[PDB]
Amino acid sequence: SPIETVPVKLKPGMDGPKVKQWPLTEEKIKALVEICTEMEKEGKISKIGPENPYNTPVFAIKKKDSTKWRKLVDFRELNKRTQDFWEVQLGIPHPAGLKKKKSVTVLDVGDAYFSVPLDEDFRKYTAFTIPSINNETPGIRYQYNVLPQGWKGSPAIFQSSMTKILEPFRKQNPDIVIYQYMDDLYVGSDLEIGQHRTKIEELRQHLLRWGLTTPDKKHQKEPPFLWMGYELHPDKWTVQPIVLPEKDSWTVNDIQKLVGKLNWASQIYPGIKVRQLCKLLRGTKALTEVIPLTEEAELELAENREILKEPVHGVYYDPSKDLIAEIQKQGQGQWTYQIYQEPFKNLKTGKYARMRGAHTNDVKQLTEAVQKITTESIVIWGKTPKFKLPIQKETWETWWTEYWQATWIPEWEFVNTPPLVKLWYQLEKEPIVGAETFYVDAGYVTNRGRQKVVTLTDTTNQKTELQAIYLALQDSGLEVNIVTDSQYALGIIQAQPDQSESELVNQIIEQLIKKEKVYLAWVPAH
Amino acid sequence: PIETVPVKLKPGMDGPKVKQWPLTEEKIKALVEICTEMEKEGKISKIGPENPYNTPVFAIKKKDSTKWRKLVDFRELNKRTQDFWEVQLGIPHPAGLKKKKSVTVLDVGDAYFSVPLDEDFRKYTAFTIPSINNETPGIRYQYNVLPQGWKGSPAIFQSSMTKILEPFRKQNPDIVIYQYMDDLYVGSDLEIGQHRTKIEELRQHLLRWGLTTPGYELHPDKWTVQPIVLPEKDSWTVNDIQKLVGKLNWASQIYPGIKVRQLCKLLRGTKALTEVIPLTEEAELELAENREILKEPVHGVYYDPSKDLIAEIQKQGQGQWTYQIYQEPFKNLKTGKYARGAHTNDVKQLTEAVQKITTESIVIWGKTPKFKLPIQKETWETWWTEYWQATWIPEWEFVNTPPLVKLWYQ
Ligand SMILES: CC(=O)c1ccc(C)cc1N[C@H](C(N)=O)c1c(Cl)cccc1Cl
Repeated sequence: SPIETVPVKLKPGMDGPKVKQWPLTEEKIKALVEICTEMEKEGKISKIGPENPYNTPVFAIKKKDSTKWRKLVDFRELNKRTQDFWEVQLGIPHPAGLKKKKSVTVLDVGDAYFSVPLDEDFRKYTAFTIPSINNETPGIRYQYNVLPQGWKGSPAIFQSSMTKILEPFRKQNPDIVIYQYMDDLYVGSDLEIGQHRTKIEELRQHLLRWGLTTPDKKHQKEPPFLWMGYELHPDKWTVQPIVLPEKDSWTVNDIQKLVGKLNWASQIYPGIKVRQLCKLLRGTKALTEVIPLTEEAELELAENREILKEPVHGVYYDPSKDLIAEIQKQGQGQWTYQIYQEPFKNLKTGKYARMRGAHTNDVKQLTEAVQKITTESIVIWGKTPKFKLPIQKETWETWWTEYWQATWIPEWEFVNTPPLVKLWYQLEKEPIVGAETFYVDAGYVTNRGRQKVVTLTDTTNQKTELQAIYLALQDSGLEVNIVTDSQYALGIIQAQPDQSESELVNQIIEQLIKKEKVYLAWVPAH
Repeated sequence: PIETVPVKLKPGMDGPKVKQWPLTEEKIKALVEICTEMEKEGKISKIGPENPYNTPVFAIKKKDSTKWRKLVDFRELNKRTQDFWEVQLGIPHPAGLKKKKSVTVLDVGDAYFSVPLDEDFRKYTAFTIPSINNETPGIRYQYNVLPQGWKGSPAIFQSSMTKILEPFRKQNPDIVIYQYMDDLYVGSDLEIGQHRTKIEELRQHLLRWGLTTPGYELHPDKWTVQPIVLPEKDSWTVNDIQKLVGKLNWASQIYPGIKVRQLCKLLRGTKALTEVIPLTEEAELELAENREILKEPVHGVYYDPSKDLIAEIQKQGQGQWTYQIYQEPFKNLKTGKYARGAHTNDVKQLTEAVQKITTESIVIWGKTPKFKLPIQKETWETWWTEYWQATWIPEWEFVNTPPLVKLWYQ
């Protein structure tokens, strides 16, 4: 192609490769020569001369429909010495972010790397030797002139060059959408068939204007396209079908891969559950260990097979519409959401179960959920969704007022889909007149004479500080005044959790919900 | 074009390779129109896959303006650029600026585009306009002139600036003009009406010399410290006194002359939290003495230019916040309070608080402080640009505020 070369340099502080070619069987040597001659004859490579100390090893091996070999060049060493490049396309488009096309075609770009020129002052390091089999005979020296396969900079120079070529065509043809992904080219439009097929051939022309090869009609591939675990139709997308086998014996490995698939499937399948399947993993000693399906793991596995029976698909994005996001509580610490623009016509779906912290409550957790979705919305659609939450403005407001952390959540409307998130308890703001006062240290003493001591060795210093509080809660009436010296306990109770992975903490939370009024206070230790 | 002063990275260092945090569509659009214009005048140039560096970019809005402003986060580059000493003055700090009845802040960021950037340096200024849903790897550019927000910038323009600031510096030497980054600070004690016009001049006096100029209008003279407070009750309860003894013993970490012995004796015994303690003579006096000690900032604490300025903020509630600037824990150089009744939103109030504490650290020490922010990164990273108006970006860290350390300030 008549295109401008990209300047390349080796990592600083090092020289090019000076690697020993491997002895080559006379027959594979014959082949290297037929490959290399035809190429010098295409200007891809070119014969150099001595004391050019550079060298990378080659060899041959063939595959399908032929008695001719494929040439391979070992660039791991040049690759090591070569500078880095800007991340050859880093991010992966999510199907839900595309607008629907009417017709879509995928052009396969062959040997394109060979159609792009390598920076002239670097071809020098791409040298390699083709040994002739006779004693005091040749041993032909060559260097590359186009982009070599498996070289560090090829994927990025090509893409960049391609982007340059396709430019006027996109300018001249703003209707059509072209997406470059490695060797493939998805070209889609809203044109009527005949019209669409014509543009395609206009494009194939433009690419040949610079030496690029593509396949015409009969050799092209048609939708659906299975790309990156997805299935893509011009007007709808979905995840590649998921197989839920039937078996009696399930190893640990089996269950992991199955939890793997179930999660992938949840980006469109609303309702997938894996809590029970995951529990099976507890305390396993080997990948090959078989685990008996608990009665609940069975139910779950069964309901899962049901959801996957019915095939759902995702709709594509309509820029002329608002993005609505909806979240529901699916179990303790489990949330689900659906993103759609048209009621019940989901662009995307998801679950959230991030335990940020050892202890939390539902309001803090909904808030974190709303953050994830937001970041997700921005990356896929460039805008935030308008949220529908099952929590009253006054519950939300009431907690973030008293919480020490700053936070903020976009525009949401209250949706009455139980279970609704509520604050289970509220610690008092001022002490209670006439409620007994428990002074804790494990033990306590009250202003009414009461007392108790307890001995526990199987503890941590934190656990005892919490034990004592529990005891006070346990023995007190419906209104209590508790005083502790523990900064830790106060921090925990003060944040008002409703769930924890600490047993002790879950028992205390229970006491907390039964009480009428509770005031917790702190004082220095000695 | 004119001649470049050669710039280098600290020996051993490589260029920055920072990730762009995702931007909303409206934002990428703004930046696309801005960069195309800059591209046509030749300030920025499109680059190839062979440049592996990156600095993040943002689009922020203006006050009483419909115009967007491109903002570049050069923090990593600025930490890696050669130490800047200028063979002219070394641009010290006007200890006097802080004593000024009035200080006006001007953006002179634009002066920077009339000067070319050392050629071999340009590559390090690589930035990326990201594309939605990752369709492309983004639109990549680098700078050809002095970027706004880089530290070498005002360093290199350091001379043409004094040259433009000569008629003025002597046509009225009652004015103190300090320059920090892309900003200009004009101070004086003139009567508010005449001050406001002496700035109009400077502006006009600048266009005609080689630049254009567009913010704040502060008064450093009425800025003060918020000292630690003690409640003053009609009648004390056990709770009141327990809170008092607790606050007091935290405070004695800073002022050692603080006693609580008598207070503590009125509180020995498993008394009920609501029992009202009528105060003893010795405890009344011990309190009276404690208040007195708390009336002023602790003695002998000094600003050391060799150390970093740290700023901590605390959410107090109802649209209220408290902060402290220090270099050593307890050894506070300043403390203050910020309010906007509670309404607008947490992230907004916090961003406004950060911009104000930074402006003040500059006016006073000529340095920006490192903040400790009470917020989760993802929320801050998502919204700060929505409200940001400044042209610099201080460094920040995200923390967890203790409930006690919090109320020990109000
Ligand atoms: C970002 C993008 O447009 C894209 C990314 C991955 C794939 C497989 C196809 C893509 N575009 C194609 C396309 N260029 O037509 C596409 C669109 Cl735009 C809509 C529906 C299906 C398909 Cl295949």
